[PDB]
Amino acid sequence: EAKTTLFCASDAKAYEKECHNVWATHACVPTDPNPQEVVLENVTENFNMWKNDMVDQMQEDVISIWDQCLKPCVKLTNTSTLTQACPKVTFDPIPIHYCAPAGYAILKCNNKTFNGKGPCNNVSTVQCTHGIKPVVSTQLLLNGSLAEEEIVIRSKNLSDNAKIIIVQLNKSVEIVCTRPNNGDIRQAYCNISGRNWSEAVNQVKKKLKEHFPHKNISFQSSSGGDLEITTHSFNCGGEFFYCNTSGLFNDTISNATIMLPCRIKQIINMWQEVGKAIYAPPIKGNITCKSDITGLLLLRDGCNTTNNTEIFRPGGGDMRDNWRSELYKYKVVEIK
Amino acid sequence: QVQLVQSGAEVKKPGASVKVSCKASGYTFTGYYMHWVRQAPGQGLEWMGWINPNSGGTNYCQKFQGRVTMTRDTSISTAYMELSRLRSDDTAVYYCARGKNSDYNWDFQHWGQGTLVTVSSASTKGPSVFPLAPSGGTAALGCLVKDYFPEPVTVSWNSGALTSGVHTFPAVLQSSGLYSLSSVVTVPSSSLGTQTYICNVNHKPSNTKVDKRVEP
Amino acid sequence: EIVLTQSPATLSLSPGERATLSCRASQSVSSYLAWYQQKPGQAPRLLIYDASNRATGIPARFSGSGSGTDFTLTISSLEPEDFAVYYCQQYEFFGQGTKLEIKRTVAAPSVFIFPPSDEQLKSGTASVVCLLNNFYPREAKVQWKVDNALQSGNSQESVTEQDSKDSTYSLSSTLTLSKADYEKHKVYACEVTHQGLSSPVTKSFNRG
Ligand SMILES: *[C@@H]1O[C@H](CO)[C@@H](O[C@@H]2O[C@H](CO)[C@@H](O[C@@H]3O[C@H](CO[C@H]4O[C@H](CO)[C@@H](O)[C@H](O)[C@@H]4O)[C@@H](O)[C@H](O[C@H]4O[C@H](CO)[C@@H](O)[C@H](O)[C@@H]4O[C@H]4O[C@H](CO)[C@@H](O)[C@H](O)[C@@H]4O)[C@@H]3O)[C@H](O)[C@H]2NC(C)=O)[C@H](O)[C@H]1NC(C)=O
Ligand SMILES: *[C@@H]1O[C@H](CO)[C@@H](O[C@@H]2O[C@H](CO)[C@@H](O)[C@H](O)[C@H]2NC(C)=O)[C@H](O)[C@H]1NC(C)=O
Ligand SMILES: *[C@@H]1O[C@H](CO)[C@@H](O[C@@H]2O[C@H](CO)[C@@H](O)[C@H](O)[C@H]2NC(C)=O)[C@H](O)[C@H]1NC(C)=O
Ligand SMILES: *[C@@H]1O[C@H](CO)[C@@H](O)[C@H](O)[C@H]1NC(C)=O
Ligand SMILES: *[C@@H]1O[C@H](CO)[C@@H](O)[C@H](O)[C@H]1NC(C)=O
Ligand SMILES: *[C@@H]1O[C@H](CO)[C@@H](O)[C@H](O)[C@H]1NC(C)=O
Ligand SMILES: *[C@@H]1O[C@H](CO)[C@@H](O)[C@H](O)[C@H]1NC(C)=O
Ligand SMILES: *[C@@H]1O[C@H](CO)[C@@H](O)[C@H](O)[C@H]1NC(C)=O
Ligand SMILES: *[C@@H]1O[C@H](CO)[C@@H](O)[C@H](O)[C@H]1NC(C)=O
Ligand SMILES: *[C@@H]1O[C@H](CO)[C@@H](O)[C@H](O)[C@H]1NC(C)=O
Repeated sequence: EAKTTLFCASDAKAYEKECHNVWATHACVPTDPNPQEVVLENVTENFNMWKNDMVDQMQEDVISIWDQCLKPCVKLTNTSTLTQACPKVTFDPIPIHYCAPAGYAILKCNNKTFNGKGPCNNVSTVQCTHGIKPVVSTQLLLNGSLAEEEIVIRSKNLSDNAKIIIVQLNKSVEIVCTRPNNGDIRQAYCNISGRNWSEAVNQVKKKLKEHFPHKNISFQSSSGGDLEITTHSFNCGGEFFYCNTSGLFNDTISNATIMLPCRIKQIINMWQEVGKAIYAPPIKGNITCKSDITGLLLLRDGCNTTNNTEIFRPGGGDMRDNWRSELYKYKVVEIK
Repeated sequence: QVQLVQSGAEVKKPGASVKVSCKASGYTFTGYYMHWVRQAPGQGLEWMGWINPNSGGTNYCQKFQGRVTMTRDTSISTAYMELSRLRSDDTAVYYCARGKNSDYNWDFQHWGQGTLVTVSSASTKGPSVFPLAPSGGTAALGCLVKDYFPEPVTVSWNSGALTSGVHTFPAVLQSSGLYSLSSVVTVPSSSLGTQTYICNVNHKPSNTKVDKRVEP
Repeated sequence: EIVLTQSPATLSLSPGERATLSCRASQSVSSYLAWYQQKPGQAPRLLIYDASNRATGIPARFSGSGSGTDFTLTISSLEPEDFAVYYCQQYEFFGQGTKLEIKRTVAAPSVFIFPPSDEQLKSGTASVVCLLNNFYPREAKVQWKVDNALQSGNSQESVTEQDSKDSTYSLSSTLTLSKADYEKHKVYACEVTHQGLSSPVTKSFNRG
């Protein structure tokens, strides 16, 4: 129940040229080989994933990671114009542990269904968090942590249709996005099992129905906005993929392979701040990312229904929610 | 000094569309959701949707999903609400609104002036004024501004001279799709022969300015 | 569903008294309720947020309270400008509002009638007008009747907002008929019932 400057630890390599490593070796210390988890016996403590300064600190850290890694050729804002060199780099997020300094500790909720806000009775204390990859994405949360028991729903308030809904799955779904080469260099495609994805959607629908009983649960496409939030956007190997997810957020999900068309883009709306970032054309060759969908970002349509149906659509855009999807279980506390 | 200024009134035929704009000033346009709420004449407030001006994300009232679209232009701090496939039901004053703070955006502390949108197949048409003549004590007499479209209609008496005791009633939409109202005034019987009584009816849409005389 | 039921639909009080409007949420909703004021021709004005927090510039006589499903707005010592429509809000859902009207002494309506003009008859249809002037309360039962043949199905009425001087109302009723259907009958009449009239007044005319 206090605020302090966290630090970061990683298994980054001083010789590795991957940019995440080059940033972590400079900014993060090594991973503590002896983690000490202290389970506080018979203790209940309040958590609030939606008011957690750890999220803001991680936001700043990933902003720094990207200011070093994905330097744009052009950066345009309300009040500034920046032109600079923009060399390609090797890009692959590595796990990052977030640690409290001396005189502070990190409370960790061990209740496996805790929704991130309220009292938790299965508390322990740690020095650092587990490994958290700083994956920037929308709609689909990738390469995160799964729920250890059953699907978990997280919302500052489900009754408020303006509050994002973070879904944590208990069984990841594989998504393989590739831009091939030898045409069109900015055309890519994702493959995903329709059977596994349909099963995941059905489980998430049941869990949502638990909060909206008597209602049919519908998955539909985004209702509008920048291309960042109307597609599954994400950085793969330094290139910005925008993937059409109309075939995922669906009431008619096919049981066979699902193919999503993607575009690799150079002009992007920044999440670090309001503005545009222009990068260089895509590198040549086969650009591939086989990622684990472990979560979802959804928004529920407002107003009362007339055909007994709650509608959920993919959202995102504020990457603080990406960090919340992994930091929900943590709090920084002062020893006293 | 937060300010929300909306575009001007609109008249539309059924099946058409309408785009209302809402320019914001006095704060960071991208830091607060913008909501749209309509109010039919003589009815309650109806929420339609909100837009996050930062990313353009939207949430639409399920009643309007399919024919409402909300967008934004950050460079001019403007929000747009487009309603398509219009019909007489959509006749209403449309407001943009903003909550008090970023955390909770449903306490609408700031409203625009509203944009009136009228939907009907009828076409522009000036009124046709008719006299309501009287017949001691105090009698009454008036004008019957009948069959005109669209609203409004401004009425005065003897070029604004007669004001006290005057009553101009709200319009009524006739089965024909044309509005009609009456404007009366009470005057003593010691003047229904010596004092002249003329109406002044101004209908801006049809560029009509009529002065009808009322006498026994 | 989630519904906000405001009551009463209308509330008539006098300046200086205390008004109490109720808003019921169809299900428990903690304490996220707002209260708005709306004047004719103006946008809604936020009075209360979070059930009891007074918005900016809201005088002390406004108070909000309640929780769960029952909520209340209280206005002590009503002033002339406090008469308006009051709405409660829960997220995207609005109550249908309660109208706070000024209470005054009962007044009798000065009734008048007007026959169709010749210029109108020279076009196609005929419009007969009946005026109820400066009366209180608002409720009034107007009945058009060709003497004994009473009319229904094509008389449209309008009412003025409460007058700022004498807090009264006024009503206009227009009976629209065809020129021929007009010249068929002869005795056109307009009767009225009101709480200030002991017996039904029927000021009228005949076609001559
Ligand atoms: C979610 O998480 C998944 C899994 O963690 C992640 O997919 C992983 O992506 C990374 C990077 O895209 C993959 O790592 C690369 O793997 C390729 C192929 O693996 C080969 O490795 C063995 C050697 O052990 C080979 O013998 C064998 O043929 C395998 O095919 C490697 O070739 C890559 O090596 C490059 O990076 C090294 C960094 O240490 C360099 O040292 C090395 O020299 C290589 O650099 C050059 O080649 C790169 C690849 O062509 C090129 O991009 C560079 O610019 C440079 O030219 C690298 O190790 C990893 O295998 C994937 N894992 C899985 C399970 O798929 C997703 O990307 C992630 N999702 C998101 C959105 O982040
Ligand atoms: C994603 O791809 C789908 C595939 O058709 C696009 O579909 C649009 O939306 C529905 C079809 O599901 C139709 O009403 C539109 O006419 C479709 N437009 C097309 C096919 O051009 C969808 O627009 C795409 N979304 C994005 C953001 O690119
Ligand atoms: C979330 O918002 C709701 C508003 O509806 C708050 O009120 C709860 O609403 C649910 C759903 O109707 C009820 O089951 C609860 O009983 C309500 N709570 C109370 C105390 O009445 C709810 O408190 C809000 N939750 C948080 C964590 O802010
Ligand atoms: C976790 O918290 C939820 C909600 O408070 C509770 O229902 C559940 O029993 C808790 N888990 C354990 C293992 O106690
Ligand atoms: C509390 O969390 C610890 C984590 O090490 C776990 O071993 C323990 O079983 C949990 N308590 C309960 C009652 O499950
Ligand atoms: C995940 O949770 C769901 C409950 O929504 C359950 O039906 C399913 O069996 C769980 N799967 C695993 C692998 O635990
Ligand atoms: C679904 O996931 C399982 C692992 O849980 C995997 O073995 C299977 O191959 C996946 N489905 C498809 C179509 O690949
Ligand atoms: C999504 O739904 C559309 C129509 O509702 C259907 O044509 C398409 O095949 C669906 N996508 C998948 C992956 O099932
Ligand atoms: C219910 O109506 C909404 C309004 O468009 C629609 O989006 C949804 O698909 C409908 N539910 C169905 C068809 O099950
Ligand atoms: C940003 O928005 C507009 C420029 O379009 C300008 O009026 C405003 O003052 C700017 N403010 C900031 C903080 O960027």
